[PDB]
Amino acid sequence: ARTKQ
Amino acid sequence: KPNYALKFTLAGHTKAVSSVKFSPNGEWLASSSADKLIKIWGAYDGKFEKTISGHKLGISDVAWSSDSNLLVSASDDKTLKIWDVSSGKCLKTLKGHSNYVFCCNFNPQSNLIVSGSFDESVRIWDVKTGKCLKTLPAHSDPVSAVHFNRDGSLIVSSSYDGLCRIWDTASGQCLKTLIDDDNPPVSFVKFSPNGKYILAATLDNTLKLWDYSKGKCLKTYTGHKNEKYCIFANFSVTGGKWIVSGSEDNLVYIWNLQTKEIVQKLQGHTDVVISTACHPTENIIASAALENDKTIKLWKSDC
Repeated sequence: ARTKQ
Repeated sequence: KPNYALKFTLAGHTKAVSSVKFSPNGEWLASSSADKLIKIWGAYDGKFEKTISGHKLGISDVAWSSDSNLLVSASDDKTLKIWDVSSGKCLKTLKGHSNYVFCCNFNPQSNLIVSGSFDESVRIWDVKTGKCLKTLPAHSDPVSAVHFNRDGSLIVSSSYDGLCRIWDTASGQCLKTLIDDDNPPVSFVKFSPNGKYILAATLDNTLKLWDYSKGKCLKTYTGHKNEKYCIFANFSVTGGKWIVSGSEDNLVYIWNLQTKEIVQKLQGHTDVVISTACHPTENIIASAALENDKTIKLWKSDC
């Protein structure tokens, strides 16, 4: 999800 | 310059918050999180309202229908879900993407949903039936954002492939590809409230305002940190005309739209600020932060 990477 | 001051801190999500959005009628804030939940909060008082549950994996985005009655959310479970906010019911589960769904929005009318995915496509869905109407082979890398213009006739999308594209809603044709002198991942895009411009974030610490019609970059906003995460950006329109964005140094940045100067930095979060939203009638900013923080903050300015 957006909250990683 | 504005004078945003912290008014409320909203605790409840159990993992990183991914997106916050104010309802069009100004009553509510919706939040989504890696914790698989959507939460509703009073926009003015920050008071927790309810939790809406059902996705099987984390949620990257949530968006309101224009009548403030529905939400759509995008999840790593590869679905979108359409929710009746008042009842908390999942009305439809939108199946069709082959990989994580990252971003979503209703058209201003609110009869269509657009979605973007790690599967490199953009899909357009009928809200009433929950059926996919069109699949656009939009990009060659994950799609980070999707947004309809003011009358719904166009979609703008952005991707890690370095491109912003503008699509005809009705035909699905690619009408324009926008890229500046370098090719960093495009991490966010949206049309301006008047529909003339596109605001695009790229992962080289830069926001840009483009004239869609002319295909020209008109303004650059710099000073913040953004190399890693797909951070939202906003047009603040209730008082002074600002650009607002989270940043990877845990601050909210606010720039003067016209002059491009930084006019304020909001300190308080303890991790990256991934999302911000601006209230439709009051000078209120909501901000949300990642895993080490887990809170949402409401800030208010006199102008």
